[PDB]
Amino acid sequence: KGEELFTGVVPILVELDGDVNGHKFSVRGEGEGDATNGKLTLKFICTTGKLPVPWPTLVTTLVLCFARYPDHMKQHDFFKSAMPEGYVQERTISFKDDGYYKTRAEVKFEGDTLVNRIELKGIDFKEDGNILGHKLEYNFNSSNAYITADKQKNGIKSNFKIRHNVEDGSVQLADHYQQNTPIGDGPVLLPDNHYLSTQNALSKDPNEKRDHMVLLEFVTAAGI
Repeated sequence: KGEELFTGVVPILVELDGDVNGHKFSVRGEGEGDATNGKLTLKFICTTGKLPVPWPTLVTTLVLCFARYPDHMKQHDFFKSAMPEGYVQERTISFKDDGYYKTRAEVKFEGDTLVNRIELKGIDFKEDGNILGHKLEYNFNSSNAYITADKQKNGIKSNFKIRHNVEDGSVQLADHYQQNTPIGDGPVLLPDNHYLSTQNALSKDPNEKRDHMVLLEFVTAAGI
């Protein structure tokens, strides 16, 4: 019955509180998702002035319930099945030759709004490296991530890689480890192995003086 909450377009609220090497910050984002088409459009603002890390490093942390699951895979959509009570999403993101993020989020409906509320801690970063030194290009690469059931925890897990282009032509690796567990006691769908394919486009608002990110995302589930 959770899948029936996602017909049409659903408003989204994202709130992130972060601390990276003691540099604290907050992000607020709002937008909407169209699960039928797997389409997300959001705009994010740093509410604490200047974001101390590059915007592309926060894309994955900043709502997989909006993935388009094909009809023959609808029995493998854990994310919608956990709604409206929601799920916890936890990650470790390790930046090669630099520090790492630890994130804990709750994704659930609050009224008619799908909310993603996140806490982030970043540790062991180089003050002069690619992240705290703001040396990453303002763009994003397409990505694929394998999803497997975590039958004991009644949830799912995923390990996948993100590649961030660096201003010197090199590529900054961000290795993601993910696990999701339902918040509620109700039954949920545990999936067979599959993958989620994501396409991203970042842009800026021409008349926006705040530090911000405009994001368009397509997410699609696929079989092998």
